[PDB]
Amino acid sequence: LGPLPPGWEKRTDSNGRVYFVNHNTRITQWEDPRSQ
Amino acid sequence: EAPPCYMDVI
Repeated sequence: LGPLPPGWEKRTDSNGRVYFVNHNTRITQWEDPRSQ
Repeated sequence: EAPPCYMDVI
């Protein structure tokens, strides 16, 4: 539901686990920012 | 665990 907020990108690590990266703050996190 | 460091990501 809804686009990611600007700056954010969804990726998958080398084991297949989905995470989210915020290119403004250079933080990566497991949690979908749209859930927050 | 935590996700990769950004500087590993990019």
